[PDB]
Amino acid sequence: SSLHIAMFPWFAMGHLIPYLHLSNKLAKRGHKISFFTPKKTQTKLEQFNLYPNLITFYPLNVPHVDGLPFGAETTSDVAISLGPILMTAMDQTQNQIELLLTQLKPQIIFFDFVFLPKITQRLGIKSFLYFIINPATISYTTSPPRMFEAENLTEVDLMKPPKGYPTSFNLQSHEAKHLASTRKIEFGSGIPFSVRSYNCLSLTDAIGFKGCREIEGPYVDYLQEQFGKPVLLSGPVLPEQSKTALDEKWGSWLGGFKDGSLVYCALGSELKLKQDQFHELLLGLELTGFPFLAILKPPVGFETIEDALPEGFKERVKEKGIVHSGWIQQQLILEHPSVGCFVTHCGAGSITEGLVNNCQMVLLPQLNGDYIINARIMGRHLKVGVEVKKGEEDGLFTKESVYEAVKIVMDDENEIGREVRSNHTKVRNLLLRHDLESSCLDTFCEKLQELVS
Ligand SMILES: O=c1c(O[C@@H]2OC[C@@H](O)[C@H](O)[C@H]2O)c(-c2ccc(O)c(O)c2)oc2cc(O)cc(O)c12
Ligand SMILES: O=c1ccn([C@@H]2O[C@H](COP(=O)(O)OP(=O)(O)O)[C@@H](O)[C@H]2O)c(=O)[nH]1
Repeated sequence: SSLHIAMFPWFAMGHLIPYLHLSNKLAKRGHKISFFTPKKTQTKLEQFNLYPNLITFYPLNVPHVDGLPFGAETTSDVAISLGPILMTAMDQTQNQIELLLTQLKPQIIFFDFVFLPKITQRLGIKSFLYFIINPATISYTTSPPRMFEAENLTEVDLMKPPKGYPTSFNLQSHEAKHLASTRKIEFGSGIPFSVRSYNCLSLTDAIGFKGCREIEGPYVDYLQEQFGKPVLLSGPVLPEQSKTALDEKWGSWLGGFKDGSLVYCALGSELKLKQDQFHELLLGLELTGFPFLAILKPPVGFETIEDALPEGFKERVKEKGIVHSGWIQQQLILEHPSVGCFVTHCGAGSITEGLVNNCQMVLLPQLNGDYIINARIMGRHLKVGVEVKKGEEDGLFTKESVYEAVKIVMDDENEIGREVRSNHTKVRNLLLRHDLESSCLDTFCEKLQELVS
């Protein structure tokens, strides 16, 4: 039988988009989806609704919280430092979520962050904490062994995996420092960030992750052993086709470059670089001599790209490079044959989009546990990309380190570049295998049926 699933993702494009990708896959299997979305954001989500008779948007009014800029709905509308206030606003949607669940009566609700399971169990609804970040990240930072150390969890503690963690990778000091401090910072309604997610893991009926057994398997198994409840895999949430074609201005411009020659650089929809690293990144792209498209917000303190560019940059780069601040159709650009290289911040969505395409992967993780852990998995486990070197303590890169990573992967004769191309091809062939996502979804849906039995 078909399930009625409500979707309540976090107010971030990187969550709304894969939740919608998955919603389309579920609706293709006949499941009815009630998709909760901030009101104004719905208009930008319609392009992805491929089953409007089965996927219905229900608007949420993102409530005022002091400090939240007026009208803000998504982390793409606020500075990164304001995310915790937006999380308070998500928390404050509880009354309109309660009303929506009582009138719609879904069997399951997929959610982020809102540690909701008390409400759903009162209503006879199953709660499903559905992560679109890597289970390797949640396992590394939010498994019980981490939380029981409470505020005795040090940067040195975070340099090693929690007890029983299934794999090995190295963090730099500044990354472990980042994880040790930001973990404690309130993220909505006075709740420390890692405590919030731990509460969700603890209180939810079941957990799910974007991913497949071949890659995410060991972490989902670890989390299932740790939290003693089902930890499902949706499949890798392969991007679905939008109803909107590639913007002709980008299509025309990209079409003027030789196949595989262009370096696409984008650091997601939330973050702003500081100026010095904005400069180093752009000068590093320039040093390669390849054409490039860099999708970047103006750096901290600046309101336009033009004002922040290194001196003489436009005049030197001429028509071979564009630095652009607006939202673009990233998935469609990564499919364009001109793109030979993706310099990515290693956001989980961007990783999948790179993996399913042909672009060589250059890993520029920004300071966020999921970006960093994605970068280590991609660079050291799957070995599908080359990571730009950062200072051990300062977390900064040089323009030369950017240059060298792009040069390595774009050089047909470079053995490391050939290696990551070959490994990327192996991973792409897995993710796109004719039965991989479908068999993941088969299992996913069977386990969801078990959840509501
Ligand atoms: O990056 C992280 C992340 O996602 C990010 O959390 C921070 C927000 O600002 C971003 O928009 C969001 O993508 C989440 C998260 C996402 C969805 C959830 O339901 C949830 O409980 C946690 O956990 C994390 C835990 C870490 O130890 C480290 C991280 O780096 C993240
Ligand atoms: O200008 C942009 C920036 C981002 N994205 C999409 O937004 C999502 C960003 O998610 P990700 O996890 O990569 O990073 P985040 O933006 O959450 O930091 C991905 O699907 C990108 O394709 C896009 O289409 N256009």
